[PDB]
Amino acid sequence: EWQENKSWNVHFTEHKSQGVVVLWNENEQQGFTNNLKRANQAFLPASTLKIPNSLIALDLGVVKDEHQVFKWDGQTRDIATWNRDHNLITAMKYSVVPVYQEFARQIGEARMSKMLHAFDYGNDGGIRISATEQISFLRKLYHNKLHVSERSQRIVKQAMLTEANGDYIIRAKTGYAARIEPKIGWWVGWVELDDNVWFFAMNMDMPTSDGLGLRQAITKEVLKQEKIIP
Amino acid sequence: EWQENKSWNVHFTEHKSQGVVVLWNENEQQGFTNNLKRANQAFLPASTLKIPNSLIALDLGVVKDEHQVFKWDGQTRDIATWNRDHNLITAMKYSVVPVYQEFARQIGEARMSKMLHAFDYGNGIRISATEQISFLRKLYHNKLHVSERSQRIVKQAMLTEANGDYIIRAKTGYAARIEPKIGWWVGWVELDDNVWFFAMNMDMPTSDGLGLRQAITKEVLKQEKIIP
Ligand SMILES: *C(=O)[C@@H](NC(=O)/C(=N\OC(C)(C)C(=O)O)c1csc(N)n1)[C@@H]1NC(C(=O)O)=C(C[n+]2ccccc2)CS1
Ligand SMILES: [Cl-]
Repeated sequence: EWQENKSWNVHFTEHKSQGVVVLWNENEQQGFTNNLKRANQAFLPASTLKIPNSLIALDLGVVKDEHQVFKWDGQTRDIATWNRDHNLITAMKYSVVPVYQEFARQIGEARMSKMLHAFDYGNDGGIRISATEQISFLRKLYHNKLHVSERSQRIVKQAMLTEANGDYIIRAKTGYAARIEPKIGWWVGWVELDDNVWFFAMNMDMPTSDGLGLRQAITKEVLKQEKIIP
Repeated sequence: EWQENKSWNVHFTEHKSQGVVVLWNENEQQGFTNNLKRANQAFLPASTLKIPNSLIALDLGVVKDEHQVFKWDGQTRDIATWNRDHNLITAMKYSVVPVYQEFARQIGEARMSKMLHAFDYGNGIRISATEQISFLRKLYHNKLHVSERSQRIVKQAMLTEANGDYIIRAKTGYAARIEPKIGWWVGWVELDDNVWFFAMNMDMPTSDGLGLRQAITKEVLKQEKIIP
């Protein structure tokens, strides 16, 4: 069901990196990857977990809507985009750790773990997901099949909006797990075409911060190779 | 409250076109046009009516959701992108008039008018560029008399363009039957901490000029520090 495409490995080596790319054809329901064992290999979700978190914040009423403002606490941090007020949409955009940590605290770990367990997500982070596992969660979200309000899922799906043009829409989330060796960077989401939807999940070795861009770059070189995007 | 930046006219003349652009700064509650007269002049809404039409079709349940397929009837119409199955999102993107006609037949002229009159839309049905903004501002704010789900899903279906700088939600109109033949573009642009509603119409002497609807608008957004 998951075909392997060695020919994708050149994109990682051309950028002198290692990683995995997992595609899912929704109409056909075939998976495609450059490496299965790493595809099914589980890592920390670092910020790709702000997706299910936002669902729980919303569905439990920690977040009224995407317009509600979460003021700055006044503490200058070392990411300047973090030193401002935010709503769920901007907080997702700049991955504002301080904001989502104030969700995790108004919500409690007990509900978190049980709620994330209902999502069938994993198993401070707290859990471990593989790219393949990351795509099965994404498809549930796409189809409003998680057991929370459709309002929650539609709001999160709006906040995942990364890029849209006359040819496709991308809804995704970046991550970077950089507390445990290996440090590894995530990009999971999907690309919406006129008559099909391609899910993807990629992760790769990220010892620096300087290669984060390759997360999207290497993924987009695959989607061109497969003629998915022009 | 409504101001005239006449300097925008160079953008119409530069393509030897004539039209109006109407911008509404949301945070500042102040609006801008290149032509006070033509801004408030009423025109057929032609394809910009698909926004309220979609609202009504969703909120009465004729369309279950943005995924539901409306199969192509089989008539090879002139416009190629119509000749295929669509859903609410692709129907809106390609302005698929026959898909929406089946909506109408389903809903009835009666419920369609009543609702459209609960949206405070038109005045044979006409709407000015400034009037489009008032309606859009109520959709953006989820304040029209239809469910919230309805208004969200339509706002998803209007998505046109998005990057890390801005998001644009809009609908085009092309009207020819009576004169003049005019083009529409109405929508808003979602900034980090503001939103900018816009409604433009213009003279569409030829069909070729269709892309000048977005082009002339963006030159005004670009000229206004709204987009880069
Ligand atoms: C909405 O604007 C739709 N307009 C029409 O279908 C046409 N006229 O609408 C009239 C009758 C004027 C009205 O008052 O409603 C029409 C069909 S053919 C023609 N010369 N005028 C569709 N809107 C759009 C658009 O905004 O661009 C179209 C996209 N398009 C146009 C030409 C070629 C390919 C694609 C189709 S019409
Ligand atoms: Cl959206």
